[PDB]
Amino acid sequence: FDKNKRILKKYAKMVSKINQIESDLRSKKNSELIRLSMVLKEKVNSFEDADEHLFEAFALVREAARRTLGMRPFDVQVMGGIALHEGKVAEMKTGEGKTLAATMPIYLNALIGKGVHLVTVNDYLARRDALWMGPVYLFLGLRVGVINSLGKSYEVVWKNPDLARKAIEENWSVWPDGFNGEVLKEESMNKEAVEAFQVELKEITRKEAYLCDVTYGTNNEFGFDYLRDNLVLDYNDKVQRGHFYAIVDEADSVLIDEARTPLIISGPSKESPSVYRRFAQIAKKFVKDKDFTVDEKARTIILTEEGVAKAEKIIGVENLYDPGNVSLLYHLINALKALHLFKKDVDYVVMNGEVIIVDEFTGRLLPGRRYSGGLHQAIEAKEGVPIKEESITYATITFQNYFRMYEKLAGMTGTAKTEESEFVQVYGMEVVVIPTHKPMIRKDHDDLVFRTQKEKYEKIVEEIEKRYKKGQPVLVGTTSIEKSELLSSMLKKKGIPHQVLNAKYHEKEAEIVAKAGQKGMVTIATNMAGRGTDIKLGPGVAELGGLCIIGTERHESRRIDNQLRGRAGRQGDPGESIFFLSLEDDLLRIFGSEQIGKVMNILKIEEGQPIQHPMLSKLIENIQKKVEGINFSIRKTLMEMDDVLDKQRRAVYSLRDQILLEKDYDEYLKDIFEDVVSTRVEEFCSGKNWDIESLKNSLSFFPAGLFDLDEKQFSSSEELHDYLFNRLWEEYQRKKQEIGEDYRKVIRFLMLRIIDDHWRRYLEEVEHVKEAVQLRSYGQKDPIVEFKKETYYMFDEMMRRINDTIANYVLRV
Ligand SMILES: Nc1ncnc2c1ncn2[C@@H]1O[C@H](COP(=O)(O)OP(=O)(O)O)[C@@H](O)[C@H]1O
Ligand SMILES: [Mg+2]
Repeated sequence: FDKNKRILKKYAKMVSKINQIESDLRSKKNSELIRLSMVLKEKVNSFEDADEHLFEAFALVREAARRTLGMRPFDVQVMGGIALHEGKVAEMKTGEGKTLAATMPIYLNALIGKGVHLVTVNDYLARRDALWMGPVYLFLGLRVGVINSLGKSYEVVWKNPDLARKAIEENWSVWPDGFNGEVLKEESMNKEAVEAFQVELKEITRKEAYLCDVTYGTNNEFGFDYLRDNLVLDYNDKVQRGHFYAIVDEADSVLIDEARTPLIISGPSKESPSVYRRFAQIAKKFVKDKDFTVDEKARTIILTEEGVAKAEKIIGVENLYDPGNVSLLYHLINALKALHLFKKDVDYVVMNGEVIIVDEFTGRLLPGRRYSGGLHQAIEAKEGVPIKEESITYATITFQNYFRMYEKLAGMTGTAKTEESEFVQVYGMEVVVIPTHKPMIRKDHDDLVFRTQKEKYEKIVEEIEKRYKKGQPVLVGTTSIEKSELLSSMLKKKGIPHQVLNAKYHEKEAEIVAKAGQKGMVTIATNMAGRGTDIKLGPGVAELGGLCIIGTERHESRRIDNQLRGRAGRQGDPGESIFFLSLEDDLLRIFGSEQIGKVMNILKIEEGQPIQHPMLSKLIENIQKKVEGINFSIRKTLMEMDDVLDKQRRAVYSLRDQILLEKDYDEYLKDIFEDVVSTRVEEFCSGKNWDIESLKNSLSFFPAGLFDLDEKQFSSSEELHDYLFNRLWEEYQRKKQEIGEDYRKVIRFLMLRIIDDHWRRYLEEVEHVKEAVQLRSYGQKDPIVEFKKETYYMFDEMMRRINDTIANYVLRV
């Protein structure tokens, strides 16, 4: 059946019922309305409870909006609101009222007391939307938070707290009593009340911005907060309170487009080359097999008791294995290993002062990149010259995997339907195409395809001239600054005044509004500049045919084109739209230039002119649609792999969180201590095996001696396990005794260190394998199976190394 019809049919009924309420509430006094919000706040405490009072809630919001901003939400805006509350992507054409529309569901689900996240694309839109919708929220007793870069969090407050109360106390409104239109007039609204409900920004802390009933921010910042939140050493330095309900504004932009590059926290090379080189020779003095042992089984180097001492005396620090000197320790291992374990031409080469190697000879030209963990820098230090800046990665996550954390996800755009597949396969969200408020009368012309770019751009500038002379305003869309700068040359060599836009949003939206709509105004916008800022038509301009959209080229995704296009018709406004193409454009270059090119020659054309026909326009659509196909498939494979990683990341973070919150590590240590002994017992001394020389060889990292193994009188493997563990756990207790109660903290710190360390090194390593599988999977274990299985082995090793590193640190300190 038709989902969009059934769903919509239901919404209609609902919106209808919300209308009957209005007559009950429009009569109420400002204090009565606030009292109702209070009753609702205590009545609505879960999702079940939210749908119960959704009628009352949505209606109340409407009124507060009619009295607070002068805007009375349209039926459609109430429709979209519901589609948000239901965890779907409400497709509402641009200039429809999404901002306001979102206010109703936001308010409703915000009464649960777990917070509500509104994500946009940038700072402006985050800050702007807040201040713009703030009064309504404040009026109903909600605290509105806002999160921007760099270290910026604010709280929308009344501009004149005293003045707002007069307006509530007394029954002030912006919308005069008795007006019964769908739209108030800027000319006729009680300025006494507009000025009363003015809102401004108040600098607050990050943590607090989230403790607000709702939180407005950028997709970037919400995610960054989460990653940072997993770099803490105190569960109290977190600035988030879980992930409850998030409405993603500009869904297609955040959840698909901005979402293809994974969110990263990159830093700079911590240590200096001076120290590497200083360790490059500190490492030439450690006598192999005395101060340490290498068992590249392969492949690690592990010190002995003579080596910990040399270094300690040498460095010289009281304790090598202590919380402060781990950097030192760590540095020593890289330098000690580099030349004692990578040799020379096995398989790296120093040619031209650059080290490069292997890869089993496909060939050694992996330049390709440097080794993980700062080992590479250690090699150059060894070879003589010279060390290069490295960039460490502390945390990563993709947007898909992030917004997936939220209990209820929701989004809204004017461009969602064409990509329903994606919202459903990635975020599990349906698209509900909300009808427009007023009829949509914008004339979308068939595309103009030219032979050559020169001809494309030359005939584009004729259009600008031709429409400018007429008085009709023009918004020209480009895809690079390069292309925007070029147009600007052309335009001014024929003396045509105009505005160019790219990326400083607070300012650009400022003119985008006055500029596109106002008579005889030309504006060039790069990459959807002035996004989200509504363009109102100027006086006399509607008769001219309204704003005229020019696409300098079609994008690889019809979405992006419909984003520029939707900018013109508006609320049944008149507007025009045309896309220029050339057989040399990338999209065309990618597909059908020649198939088109020939039809061009065959027909009476081409004169230096363009070919235009519905069937061609339609052809471009299919071709452009097919180019999206191949992308999404490609992209989805990457996604699957990203997910495979994400699952590990969760386990780690979830653990990190527990370590953060555990005051007693008695049980956790037992789990580590046992896994330390169990694995070494089950492989060396079990089934057909009873090799001990090798057992204590593997456990040699610990301080000799818990090494009282040579008095061997083991009857069975269970005795050995239980025993090995004993001397381990006894030591732990013997050590709980002296450090006293400051020990829980010391451990905690060490655990986080080790786990972060290994996590960051793991990720670096994993990347190589990601690419390894990607390129070499052909032809072809579904790349995921290779990756899932290979990534597994690696993670399993990481857990082993973490345990040994943890078990070993708590005992030596
Ligand atoms: N309910 C309403 N009543 C009157 N005007 C509205 C209403 N909703 C939106 N507008 C007008 O539309 C413009 C805002 O559109 P916007 O909410 O930014 O669209 P979208 O959210 O689809 O991008 C504003 O200039 C505002 O004057
Ligand atoms: Mg918007």
